[PDB]
Parts: sequence; C-alpha cells; structure tokens
Amino acid sequence: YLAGIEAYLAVMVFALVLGWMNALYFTRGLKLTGTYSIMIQKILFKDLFRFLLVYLLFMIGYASALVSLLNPCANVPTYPSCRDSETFSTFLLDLFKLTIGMGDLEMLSSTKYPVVFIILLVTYIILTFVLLLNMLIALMGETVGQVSKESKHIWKLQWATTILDIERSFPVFLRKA
Amino acid sequence: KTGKIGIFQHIIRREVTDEDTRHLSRKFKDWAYGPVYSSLYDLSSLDTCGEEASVLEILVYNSKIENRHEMLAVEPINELLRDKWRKFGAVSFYINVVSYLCAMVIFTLTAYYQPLEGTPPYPYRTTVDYLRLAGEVITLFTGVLFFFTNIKDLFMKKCPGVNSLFIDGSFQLLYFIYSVLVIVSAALYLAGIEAYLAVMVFALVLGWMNALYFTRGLKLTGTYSIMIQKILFKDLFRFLLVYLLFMIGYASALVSLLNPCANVPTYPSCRDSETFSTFLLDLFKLTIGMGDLEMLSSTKYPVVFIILLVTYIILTFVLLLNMLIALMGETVGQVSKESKHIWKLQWATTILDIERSFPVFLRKAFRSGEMVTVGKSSDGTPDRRWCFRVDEVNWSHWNQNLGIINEDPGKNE
Amino acid sequence: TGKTCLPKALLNLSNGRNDTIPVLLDIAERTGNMREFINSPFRDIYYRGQTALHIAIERRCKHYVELLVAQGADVHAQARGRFFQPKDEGGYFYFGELPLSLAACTNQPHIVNYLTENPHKKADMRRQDSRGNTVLHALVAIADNTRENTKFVTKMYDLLLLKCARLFPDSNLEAVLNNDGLSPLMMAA
Ligand SMILES: CCCCCC/C=C/CCCCCCCC(=O)O[C@H](COC(=O)CCCCCCCCCCC/C=C\CCCCCCCC)COP(=O)(O)OCC[N+](C)(C)C
Ligand SMILES: CCCCCC/C=C\CCCCCCCC(=O)O[C@H](COC(=O)CCCCCCCCCCC/C=C/CCCCCCCC)COP(=O)(O)OCC[N+](C)(C)C
Ligand SMILES: CCCCCC/C=C\CCCCCCCC(=O)O[C@H](COC(=O)CCCCCCCCCCC/C=C/CCCCCCCC)COP(=O)(O)OCC[N+](C)(C)C
Ligand SMILES: CCCCCC/C=C\CCCCCCCC(=O)O[C@H](COC(=O)CCCCCCCCCCC/C=C\CCCCCCCC)COP(=O)(O)OCC[N+](C)(C)C
Ligand SMILES: CCCCCC/C=C\CCCCCCCC(=O)O[C@H](COC(=O)CCCCCCCCCCC/C=C\CCCCCCCC)COP(=O)(O)OCC[N+](C)(C)C
Ligand SMILES: CCCCCC/C=C\CCCCCCCC(=O)O[C@H](COC(=O)CCCCCCCCCCC/C=C\CCCCCCCC)COP(=O)(O)OCC[N+](C)(C)C
Ligand SMILES: CCCCCC/C=C\CCCCCCCC(=O)O[C@H](COC(=O)CCCCCCCCCCC/C=C\CCCCCCCC)COP(=O)(O)OCC[N+](C)(C)C
Ligand SMILES: CCCCCC/C=C\CCCCCCCC(=O)O[C@H](COC(=O)CCCCCCCCCCC/C=C\CCCCCCCC)COP(=O)(O)OCC[N+](C)(C)C
Ligand code: NA
Ligand code: NA
Ligand code: NA
Repeated sequence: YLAGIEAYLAVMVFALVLGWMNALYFTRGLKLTGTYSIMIQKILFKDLFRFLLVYLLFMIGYASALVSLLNPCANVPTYPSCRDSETFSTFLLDLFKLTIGMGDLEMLSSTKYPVVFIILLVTYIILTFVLLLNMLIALMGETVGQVSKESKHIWKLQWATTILDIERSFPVFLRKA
Repeated sequence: KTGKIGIFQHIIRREVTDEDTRHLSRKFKDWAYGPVYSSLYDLSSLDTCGEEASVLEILVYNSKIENRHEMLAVEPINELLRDKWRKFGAVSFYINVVSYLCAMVIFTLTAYYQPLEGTPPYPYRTTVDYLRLAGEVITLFTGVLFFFTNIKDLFMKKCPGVNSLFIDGSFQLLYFIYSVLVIVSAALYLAGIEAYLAVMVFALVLGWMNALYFTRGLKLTGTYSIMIQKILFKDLFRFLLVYLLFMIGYASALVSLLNPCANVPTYPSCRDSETFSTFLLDLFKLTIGMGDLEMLSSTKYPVVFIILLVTYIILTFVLLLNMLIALMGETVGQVSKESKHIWKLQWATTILDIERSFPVFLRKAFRSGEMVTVGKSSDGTPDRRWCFRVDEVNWSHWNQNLGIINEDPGKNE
Repeated sequence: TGKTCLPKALLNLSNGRNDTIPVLLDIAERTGNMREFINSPFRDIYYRGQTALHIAIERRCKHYVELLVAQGADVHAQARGRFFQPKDEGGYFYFGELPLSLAACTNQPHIVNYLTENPHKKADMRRQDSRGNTVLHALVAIADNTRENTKFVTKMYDLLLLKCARLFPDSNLEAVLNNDGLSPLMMAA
C-alpha cells in the first residue's frame, strides 16, 4: 500500500479473516468455548484432513475421467456444453458443490458417451455425500467422545497459561499486591 | 499357521536357567545394571533373510486372520517390523507411492489430451502427441505389470476371502480390474472401436481410488481406508437395498399417475418412454437434498402425488439417510479397535513384500539383529545366534542374576 | 576399561558370596595398597569413575560395603561415564553419581543408613554430583509415576531430609539447588 502495488487488498483480506478466527484465542475464559476451540483444532487433524486426502483422490479421479468424455471446442464457442481450457477448473467446483449438497447435477448431453457420464456422477454422489461426508460426521462423534476428557484438561492449561502470562506482565510490586 | 498364541508366546520368551539346557532358550539377559536390563531375543526362525522358511512370513501371509494381530503384538515381532520400516520399509514404500501418483498423472494427462474426432485418434504427427504417446506406453506397462504381478500371485500368495479381506484382499481385485481395462482400452484403441475412452475412463477413477492402497504408511489414513471399506459393507449396501425398494415403489407409483403423451410433445409435464428413467434420478436427488420437488399439475390426481413425495422425503432423508449417519457412528466406534489391528497387518504385509522383493544379499544387509556369543554348546562350540536387543526396566524384580552373558553392562560402544 | 581383581570378583558373585575379596586385600596390604587398589576407577569413557563400591551396592551385597568402607575406600567417587548418564544423552541409568545416591535410587535402605551412620568415613547428603544433583535431585530422576517406583522414592526421599535435620541442623537439603538452577520440587515439575 506504500510501495504502490495495488494488491495490498488481497493480502489484507487474508489478515482480516485470520484475526476474527484468532478471536477464538479468547474463548479460554469459559470452559464451554475453550473446550470448543480445541475440538475444532482436533477435529481438523484426526478428522478433516484425512477426508481432504481421499476426497482429492476421488475428485481428481472423476474430474479427469468426466472431462475426458467432453468434446473439445475446436470440435464451438459455448463452454457450458463444451470443453476448453478452463473445463477442469470450473468442473472441480461443480464436483465440490455436489459432495456437500449445494450443487445441481446439470446433466450433460454434449458428451460423446452420455450414459457412462451419469454412472460416474452417481458414484461420486454415493461415495462422497452418502458414504464419506456422513462418515465424516460419524468420525467426529468418535472423536468428541474421546477427546472430551483431554479437552477439559487442555483448557486447564490454556486457562492457567493465560493467568501466568498476565501475572508475568505485571511489575513485581503489583504481583506482590 | 494355526493361530496358537499361548504356546507361540511361550516359545519366543523361553528363559531356561539351568546351564545344561540354557541352549534351549530364546530370551536371554545380556546385561543388567540395577533396575535396567537388556533382553536379547533369538531371531533364528523369525527373521531369516531369504534362505529358510520363517515364522514372520507365516503369520503375515498364510495364517488365521482372527489372531495375527495378537501374534504380531508380542515380543520382538512388533519391534522387528519397526526396525524394518525405518531401514527400507518406509523409504521404498514412499518411492512406490510417488511412482504410482505420477503414473496416474501420466494417465491423467493423456485422457485430457486424447483427441475426440473420427476413428480412434491414431495420428500423432506432433511433439505434444508424442509426449502423449509416452503417457500411453508408460500406462499400458502399468496395466500389464499389475496383470502379471496378480496372476503370479494367483499361482502364489492370493485367494483368501477376497474383498471381505482388509489386508490387500480387495485391492488385489481392483488393480486386476484396472489391469484389464488398460488392456481392453488399448485393444479397442488399436482394434479401431472408438469406445477405448469409456473403458479408459473407468480405469482412471479406479487408479486414483487405488491410491488409497498407499495410505498404510500412517495409522491415520490406513485406519481411514479400511473403515471406508467396512462402512461400505455393514452400512451402505443395506441402505442401497431398501432405498431401491422405496424408490422402485414410488417411481412406479408416481409415474403411474402421469398421463401419456399420446393423451403431446412436451415431456417435463407428460409421460413417455424415458419417464421412469429421468424420474428415478429426480428421486435420487431428493433423498440426498440436491433436488427440487418440481411439483406437477400434469398428473390426473395431483394431491395424491404430493402425499407420496413427502413420504419419500420423510422416509429417505429424515429417516434413512440420517439413520445412515447414525449406523456409521455405531460402526466406527466398534470397528476402531479392529481397524488399528488390521492396519498392523496391512503395514506388516507391506514390509515383508518389499523385503521379499530384494535379493538375499540385500536382505542380509538390512538384517535386524546381531551375532552374540550367548553360550557354549557343551562341546566348547560358542552359540552364535542372530539376536535382537530390548532394553527393559523393572524396579521390583531386583534379583536379575541369572543369565548375565556380558558381565560388563552397557553395549560399551 | 581398567578392570581389576576386586571389580571382577563382585561381578562374578556366587549367591551373594565371593570368598576372594577378603584375600586379595590382604595381599594388597602386604605389598601395600588399599586407598589405591579399592579406589581404582575404570578409565574408560563409558564406565568413568566406577569403583568396586559402586559395584558392591548394585549387586546388592551389604556385607562387603562394610568391608570396602572398613578400609576407608571412598563414598563420594563420581561415576561420570556415558553409561552413568540419563536416558537423554546416550546412557541408561542415572542415579546421581555417588554410592549414597545409588543405594537410595535402588531401594536399598540399610546401606543408605550405613553410609551415613557408620564408624568410618561418612557420606554426607549435601555432596553434589557433576550436575549439582544431590540424592534427592536423583530420586526425582530415577522415579517414574508407576506404583512401585513412587513407593520407595517417597520413602527414601522422606528418610533422608528427615535424616538431614537430625544431622546438620541448618538449611534443609531440599533447598540445595543444582547446576541448572532447580530444586527437587522444581525438578519434578
Ligand atoms: C544399512 C541400514 C540403513 C539404515 C538407514 C536408512 C537407509 C535407507 C536406504 C533405503 C534403501 C531402499 C530404497 C532404494 C530403492 C528401493 O529399494 O526400491 C524398491 C526396489 O528397488 C530395487 O529393487 C532396486 C535395487 C536397489 C535397492 C537398494 C538401493 C540402496 C542401497 C544403499 C543402502 C545401504 C545398504 C546397502 C548398500 C550395499 C553395501 C552394503 C552395506 C553395508 C556396508 C558396506 C522399491 O520397491 P518395489 O520393488 O517397487 O516394491 C515391492 C513391490 N511389491 C512386492 C509390494 C508388489
Ligand atoms: C507465513 C505468512 C506469510 C505469507 C506469505 C505470502 C505473502 C505475500 C504475498 C503477496 C504478494 C503477491 C502479489 C503481488 C503481485 C500482484 O499484484 O498480484 C496481483 C494479484 O495478487 C494477489 O491476489 C496476491 C494474493 C496474496 C495472498 C497470499 C497468501 C496470503 C497468506 C495465506 C495464509 C493465511 C490464510 C488465511 C485464510 C484463512 C483460512 C486459513 C486459516 C487457518 C486455518 C483456520 C495481480 O493483480 P493486479 O490487480 O494486477 O495487482 C496489482 C499489480 N500492479 C498492476 C499494481 C502492478
Ligand atoms: C472384471 C473387469 C472386466 C470388466 C468387463 C467389461 C469390459 C469391457 C466392456 C467394453 C466393451 C463394450 C463396448 C463395445 C461396443 C461399443 O462401442 O459401445 C459403445 C458404448 O459402449 C460403452 O460405453 C461401453 C461401456 C464399457 C464399460 C463397462 C464397465 C467397465 C468396468 C466396470 C467396473 C469398474 C468400475 C469402476 C467405476 C468406479 C466405481 C466403483 C469402484 C469400486 C468401489 C469403490 C457404443 O457407442 P459408440 O460411440 O458408437 O462406440 C463405438 C462403436 N463404433 C461406432 C466404433 C462401432
Ligand atoms: C508426489 C506426486 C507429485 C506429482 C506432482 C505432479 C503435478 C503436476 C505436474 C504436471 C502438470 C503440468 C501442467 C499441465 C499442462 C497444462 O498447462 O495444461 C493446461 C490446463 O491445466 C492443466 O492441465 C493443469 C491442471 C491439472 C491437469 C491434470 C493433472 C493433475 C495433477 C494433480 C496432482 C495430484 C497430486 C497429488 C495427489 C493427491 C493426494 C496428495 C498426495 C499424497 C499425500 C501427500 C492447458 O490446458 P489446454 O492447453 O487448454 O489443454 C486443452 C487440450 N485439448 C482441448 C486441445 C485436448
Ligand atoms: C461399482 C460402481 C460402478 C459400476 C459400473 C459398471 C456398470 C455399468 C457401466 C457400463 C454401462 C454401459 C452403458 C451402455 C453404453 C453407453 O453408454 O451407450 C450409450 C447409450 O447407452 C444406452 O442407451 C444404455 C441404456 C441405459 C442403461 C445403462 C446401464 C445400466 C444402468 C444401471 C446401472 C446400475 C449399476 C451401477 C450404477 C450404480 C453405482 C452405485 C453403486 C455403489 C458404488 C460404489 C451410447 O449412446 P447411443 O447408443 O448412441 O444412444 C442411444 C441410441 N440412439 C437413439 C442415439 C441411436
Ligand atoms: C535414498 C533412496 C535412494 C533411491 C532414490 C529413488 C530411486 C529410484 C526411483 C525409481 C522410480 C520408479 C520406481 C517404480 C517402483 C514401482 O514399481 O512402483 C509400483 C507402483 O507402480 C508404478 O510405479 C507403475 C510402473 C511405472 C513406473 C511409475 C510411472 C513412471 C515413472 C515415474 C517416475 C518419476 C517419479 C517421481 C518424480 C516426481 C518427484 C516428486 C517428489 C515429491 C516428494 C515429496 C509399486 O506398486 P506395488 O508396490 O506393486 O503396489 C501395487 C499394488 N499391489 C499390486 C501390490 C496390490
Ligand atoms: C428375484 C427377483 C427377480 C425379478 C427380476 C425381474 C425384472 C425385470 C423383468 C421385467 C422387465 C421387462 C421389461 C419391461 C417392458 C419394457 O420394455 O418396458 C419399457 C420401459 O422400460 C421398463 O419398463 C423397464 C424398467 C422397469 C419397469 C418396471 C419393472 C421394475 C423392475 C425392478 C426389478 C427389481 C428387482 C429386485 C428388487 C430390489 C431389491 C433387490 C432384490 C433382493 C435382494 C438381492 C417400454 O416402456 P414404454 O414402451 O415407454 O411403455 C409405455 C406404456 N404406455 C405409455 C403405453 C402405457
Ligand atoms: C402413513 C403415511 C401415508 C398416509 C396416507 C393416508 C392419508 C391420506 C391419503 C388420502 C388423501 C386423499 C385426498 C383427496 C383426494 C384427491 O386427491 O382429490 C383431488 C383433489 O384433492 C383435494 O382437493 C383434497 C384437499 C387437500 C387435502 C388432502 C388430504 C389431507 C392432507 C393432509 C395429510 C396428512 C396425512 C399424511 C401425510 C403425511 C405423511 C407423513 C407421515 C409419516 C410417513 C411414514 C381430486 O381433484 P379435484 O377434487 O378434482 O380438484 C379440486 C376441485 N376442483 C376445483 C378442481 C373442481
Ligand atoms: Na452422530
Ligand atoms: Na442439503
Ligand atoms: Na440443498
């Protein structure tokens, strides 16, 4: 913003979202919310990274498989029927929308083999929304029942580390008061 | 081979004290300074690099799966496999993974740059099309490679209760499929038929789903890829059964209410000749949530139509697909302990396969052990056994003065 | 190493009795050496400082600890070897470095009394090893949070700082810091 480059914003926009997500730091003053912000961080480890791994295998697999069926636009200007140069990119997003539910199949006749296309989408929808994203819910239940006792113990350290940091920041005559 | 733990344990930790029969021992006490001692196991039959038949290849390949995890979770076996993983089992496995992922990148790029005009697009005539040909030749190698390796397995290790066997029983089956489709697609791409693609497209998706094979190098992801396979059995096939009964029932019931197009050209109001087909998909979308009711007045009885959709939506999204979530929770709490035990077999089977693929001089270079003069064999002949140390601590068993081979405690390096 | 007759006897101990140690020290006297023979430490980089007395207690033989001390051998020799080093450097068993700290860290009370209350040269509890760690610093080191370990750690812990008060009536031994700046309580934490 002082060197003249105009991408001060984009970097600034990531900072903004961290900082509000760094307000979860201050959930230590209550066992409720402090136990909450550490399960979020445990269900983000022994949980939704394992999911991101396989989900990127199922997704690259199908996204490469289904765009392989769409015919190029050299064949001609219209993308949403055809394939050219950003097909993969937009098509991953349409597959990311499908697993979570806020998409529409938008079934396509432009492909060369149309029936095999829908055999693959329905397997994506079964093996990602009905099988994985619901198993993703079930693994959390196996987590939050196990890391609950740990989570009450980690908060007691968080909470204690908070106090001794405040105390340590005082002068000695004020600590001694 | 028969799954007898209680005696299998007792043999491997056989401490005999009377020196006339100490040679009938397999746990020794190399040294003991105070409350810390080093126990020294006999790997005479367990870890034989090549030449002899081994206890460890028997537990891991041809044994009873109901007790392998308890037979591999005893004295040195578990320590012995970790001692193989850090040497070569880790590394070579993580070369197997990158080589496979690349091969699937290489198989990805061809299909994306595979043309779609005319006869099967033989003519290359450019550099990029020769780069693609490098991807198809490297590909077909992978197919025939996974073909031969699985057929020699059919003459050798193979055929447990396949695909209900979470120790590479299923993946052997799937790499074999992937091996076929790359041979079929290459046959039709060379026979002139233009459906090389459709077969090739199923191969691509298997192979990325066959990269779940390589989730064994971590307890996290390996425990993950076997729950997927258990929640696909004691879970979402039961669902597919009833869900196909509720669905055929309603799909036949609701299309029975729509009036034919002989009555006239417009489907989305009317019924003709693909009504059922498209209408199943609209009902598949409803249960999962990414559909719209798209309520229809074209039917002859419109009110009874919505009485049935709302029962589909209650008995499939609110009742079954949410019960489907709840049964998983009953699964993943029960098959977690099994899943940590199956990984230990997967992980072990991975090591012994890599080890078995080495020549004997290289296995004999990555030996897990050491020659030790453990005693005299009553002829003056010193017993030079290849053994394995285990430091151990006990603040209660103070009289450790039985079999102290090395009077000088420490390993004195 | 530097091993001698007198260690070799105690390593090769027959049911708590090797009849040679009363003999060799008689012959050691008639040529003449007791404060050079018994004391002779292993000059290795791995058993450094270890003596016959460090061996007489780890074998759990009380009868000769009286004998080795009867001639006034040593009760503050420091076993600084890489073996006598914690399990954070490349060692196995850190008891401190002293024979008193050894007997306390091996659940052997009677010598811990003896090396304090004997006729001859006494082992005081204030003596620091090469890291400042006294006997109580050491009991915090060998301790684990099991059941049988915490039993005799607390007993031999108690036994000494009570015994430090009936002996030198001054600063408690638990106040004695070390060469990191810590006390036995701050060392346990
Ligand atoms: C010594 C302890 C080391 C401890 C520290 C950690 C060291 C790690 C090194 C890891 C080496 C292994 C990785 C190399 C690539 C590899 O092994 O790739 C393998 C196969 O590769 C080969 O066949 C190539 C033959 C040469 C390989 C060894 C080269 C390294 C040698 C140097 C290491 C040091 C020791 C000896 C050198 C010789 C001199 C005598 C030493 C003593 C002193 C002189 C991939 O598996 P794949 O078959 O695809 O999977 C099986 C398939 N299935 C059965 C599951 C279906
Ligand atoms: C270790 C921390 C350090 C980070 C290193 C990166 C730092 C700096 C990179 C910025 C320089 C690059 C841009 C310069 C060129 C440029 O100008 O490029 C622009 C476009 O560039 C961009 O958009 C740059 C996007 C930057 C974001 C990077 C990631 C930031 C950090 C990410 C991590 C934090 C995540 C948080 C998210 C929350 C979720 C997770 C929370 C955690 C889990 C809960 C071109 O367009 P134009 O308009 O023409 O530009 C003007 C040019 N002109 C015409 C004036 C010459
Ligand atoms: C045991 C393995 C062996 C499999 C056996 C099947 C092998 C080969 C069949 C291929 C020949 C048939 C086509 C020839 C006729 C033809 O050409 O037919 C086409 C259309 O035909 C097709 O599209 C055929 C679809 C093939 C897919 C079959 C299933 C493949 C295997 C399925 C299993 C694996 C699943 C994986 C999915 C992942 C999820 C689950 C993972 C597991 C759970 C996690 C007609 O159109 P046209 O353009 O005119 O064609 C050109 C004709 N012309 C004009 C040149 C004369
Ligand atoms: C250890 C593995 C390392 C391997 C990394 C290799 C990755 C990339 C290098 C190769 C890409 C080079 C760029 C391609 C050429 C290009 O520029 O293509 C552009 C298009 O954009 C692309 O194609 C790039 C998107 C991706 C493409 C598929 C590859 C997918 C890569 C996925 C990597 C997966 C990693 C990991 C798996 C996931 C799990 C986690 C891992 C395990 C645990 C940590 C130009 O298109 P256009 O000209 O319009 O073509 C039209 C052609 N028409 C119409 C004439 C026929
Ligand atoms: C294990 C998962 C993977 C299984 C894959 C193996 C099964 C099938 C793949 C092969 C299908 C090949 C279809 C034919 C080739 C093709 O595409 O031909 C097209 C047209 O096709 C058709 O007319 C085929 C009629 C519809 C029936 C489809 C198959 C059966 C459907 C039911 C599948 C059920 C199982 C599975 C689905 C549920 C999965 C969830 C489970 C859990 C997953 C883990 C070529 O156009 P053209 O003839 O030129 O156009 C028409 C003629 N006109 C008028 C233009 C001249
Ligand atoms: C310190 C160690 C020193 C050694 C260094 C490495 C030395 C040599 C490397 C040799 C590479 C090739 C080895 C192949 C091993 C093999 O045959 O692997 C197979 C996997 O299938 C293949 O490979 C396909 C065959 C075609 C080759 C791959 C594609 C073409 C070559 C690509 C190489 C480029 C790499 C990487 C470039 C990108 C780099 C990103 C780094 C990033 C680091 C983080 C093992 O399957 P299997 O075990 O049998 O399990 C299968 C399942 N079943 C049957 C047991 C049930
Ligand atoms: C052990 C049981 C074995 C029984 C299998 C019998 C199956 C099929 C044989 C009969 C079908 C013959 C073809 C029909 C005629 C035809 O060609 O009809 C076509 C249309 O397409 C169809 O009708 C075929 C789609 C399905 C139709 C309903 C049957 C549903 C079958 C479901 C099977 C369920 C299995 C299992 C239950 C699920 C649970 C798992 C099991 C238990 C555990 C493993 C022509 O229509 P169009 O000319 O347009 O007519 C218009 C008429 N208009 C407008 C003039 C009035
Ligand atoms: C156990 C589950 C199954 C229960 C089924 C039994 C209950 C009802 C079925 C019978 C309904 C018959 C309706 C009348 C016939 C018909 O359809 O007449 C049509 C029109 O209709 C009407 O005007 C009926 C008014 C609306 C009230 C509907 C019923 C009551 C609704 C509430 C239902 C609540 C219970 C259940 C629903 C919730 C279920 C979730 C629980 C859990 C499941 C497991 C004929 O057109 P026309 O008169 O010519 O057109 C109007 C006249 N004009 C202007 C054109 C001349
Ligand atoms: Na739940
Ligand atoms: Na939804
Ligand atoms: Na929705």
